[PDB]
Amino acid sequence: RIAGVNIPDNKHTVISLTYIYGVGRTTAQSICAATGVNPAAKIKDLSDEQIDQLRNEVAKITTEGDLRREINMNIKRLMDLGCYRGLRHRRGLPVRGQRTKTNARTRKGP
Amino acid sequence: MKADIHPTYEAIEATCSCGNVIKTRSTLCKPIHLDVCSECHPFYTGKQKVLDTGGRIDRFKQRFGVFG
Amino acid sequence: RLKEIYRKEIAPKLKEELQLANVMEVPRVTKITLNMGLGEAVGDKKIIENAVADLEKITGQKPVVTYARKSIAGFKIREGWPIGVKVTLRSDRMYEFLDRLLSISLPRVRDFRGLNAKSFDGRGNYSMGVKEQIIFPEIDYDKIDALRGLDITLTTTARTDDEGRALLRAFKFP
RNA sequence: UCCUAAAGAGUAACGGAGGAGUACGAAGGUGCGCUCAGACCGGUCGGAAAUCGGUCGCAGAGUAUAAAGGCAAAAGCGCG
RNA sequence: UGCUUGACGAUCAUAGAGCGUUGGAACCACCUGAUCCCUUCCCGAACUCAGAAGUGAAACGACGCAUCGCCGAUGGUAGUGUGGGGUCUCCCCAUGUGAGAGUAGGUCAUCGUCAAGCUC
RNA sequence: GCCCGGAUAGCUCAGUCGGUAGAGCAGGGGAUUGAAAAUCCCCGUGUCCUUGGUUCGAUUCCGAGUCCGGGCACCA
RNA sequence: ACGGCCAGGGCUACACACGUGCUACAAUGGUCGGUACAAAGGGUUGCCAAGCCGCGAGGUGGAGCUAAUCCCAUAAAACCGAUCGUAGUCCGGAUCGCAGUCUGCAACUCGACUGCGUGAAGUCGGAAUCGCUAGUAAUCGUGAAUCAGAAUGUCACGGUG
Ligand SMILES: [Mg+2]
Ligand SMILES: [Mg+2]
Ligand SMILES: [Mg+2]
Ligand SMILES: [Mg+2]
Repeated sequence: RIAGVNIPDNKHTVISLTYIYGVGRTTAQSICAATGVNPAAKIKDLSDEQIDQLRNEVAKITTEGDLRREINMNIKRLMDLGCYRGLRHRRGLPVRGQRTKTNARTRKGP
Repeated sequence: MKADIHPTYEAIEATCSCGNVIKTRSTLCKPIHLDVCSECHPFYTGKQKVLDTGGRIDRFKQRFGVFG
Repeated sequence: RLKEIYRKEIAPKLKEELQLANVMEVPRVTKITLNMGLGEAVGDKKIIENAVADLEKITGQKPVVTYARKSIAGFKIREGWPIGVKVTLRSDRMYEFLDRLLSISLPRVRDFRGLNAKSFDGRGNYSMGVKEQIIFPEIDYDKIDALRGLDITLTTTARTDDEGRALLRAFKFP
């Protein structure tokens, strides 16, 4: 609603845009360089005039509500095909090829 | 309508980023602009598009030519 | 005011659209009831007033707290007697609150579709659910607590739900 | 309180089944207003179910308390 | 010596439930905004108020249409008072009485007082 | 035959005045230790004997049905 | 055939417990922009510069070079200025999705890196238990052996201390 999702205040522009869930740290710097908003100033100090430009920039990369949909569809493409990469993904084993004998604990919990 | 029960319900102006001024009677008692309205939302503007489904065929031809 | 748009445009159009006989047979919106469900935090005695205050501002009308009529042991005990908060809005408030919908509360669902057209009653009453309480004028984000289950239940003078669809698509927000 | 008790009362058995040795300062009095249970459709984290809207209802709910007999002049529910 | 409609009743499914066409001449709600009374465990729909700018269908009003419900014969049977019997935990005879259920089929009820409209 | 008490983790015992199940042993994992025990730290466990009701809700309240104990089964 | 040759697969599986090692949990710190000093070693079947195109890993290019000559090769910590204000965060990087480069006939099982997005557990860690008495512990780099490619282990030497 503020930019697609609620944004924190009393913080710099680049850090504030990092919470948009689809723009990280480097792409946030590129958005600020293109628009002209100075990261040194807080989002509170900014005017309500260029935030439309910030929203336009957000509307050209992705929004979280569709990014999660499309990344889930990308996962589904592997999960419905028979590939080993999805075969381990459903069971919850490491996917990229990490060792499963020990310490594959992030994908299996305590 | 009971007198001393309801809040103050006055008239204010809702101005979107595109400039669509809407006269709305609310409890706001002040005008506040909005970032997006019914005329600017992508779904009602027709700009929502689709999730693009899947394009591996396309991708492979874009990636690898494979003459013959 | 949506009443002026309805009387001038929708009312004469729907008569010839739906092959109705005379002027007053056209469907019209009967009432709007919100019914913010305060089921969570039964034995609190602290969130009822917060929900009442939150719903008071977005409607311009004091709600009424709703008690229970039974006791689901799986749900909760009767000790937390107040469970619900309800509001009713007729034409003076209905057409003015309905302006928030379809004009500025369409950026309120954070959605792919405005509202599914397959959700209707057998007689033609429409219902919808609002996930978040952030979506309204004159509401803070820091001072507001994000625990507000709000519905928007619509009543229409329709014999069947196709008349309800035909009425809704005028002030369309699907 | 019901049956045994035989269509007025009454009627026994170490005969078959259940409860009481209280509660209410409003759970009483008056005026004014309102429907119950249950089924289905829809409605965001609830879901067979919580709170809401609509229809079908036509007392199958409820009675402060065990069962019997009654309760739309509601004997049930709310407000001054 | 008519039809329409309002009020209160006789009697409570042979009086009920369901299925069309309709009434502008008064009612019937609906409606403008709820200002003046009054009202909302929040609502001008409940309740109230200035009528009729509007409306005749949702709503109701009676007015069509016998599927369901209800009514229900005759006859027989069960039961039974009195008296006498048998093969006497049950039944029969003489006499008197006599159900319930089932079995052709009717019905969109039948009436009382007041008030108003249609013609004048 | 009649009457009183009890049924709780793998095993022994608390418990409720209905909304909730703990103590010890035992068990699992880790430390000790050359190794096993005893020391030490952490942890999972009952569907409260079965059934029918009372209730919004039963291990708890009520009536029955099994099993284990304790009293009596007397005057001839 | 318990001897041989060739394809794939396997030794990198996976509710679990153990040893070693690297990251962290931050403000004696995280980023941005300037600026200073090393040792040791490897390179004519090799090092592979400058210019050049790429967000980057890199691609072209071919010099000089058989070594105080040329390359690997910019050492980093520190110091100077700005911001962050201790917040599960300009901490933390695991995980996963998409897109590539290099090596190799061949990167699915099963490699190493680069670009974008995601952002977890983790707030200094029980009984216990280990290394260290001086350039010692602590912490930060550099280059090499094995090697087509592939290091948190390991080969070797240095900063502050
Ligand atoms: Mg009697
Ligand atoms: Mg008698
Ligand atoms: Mg009473
Ligand atoms: Mg190598």
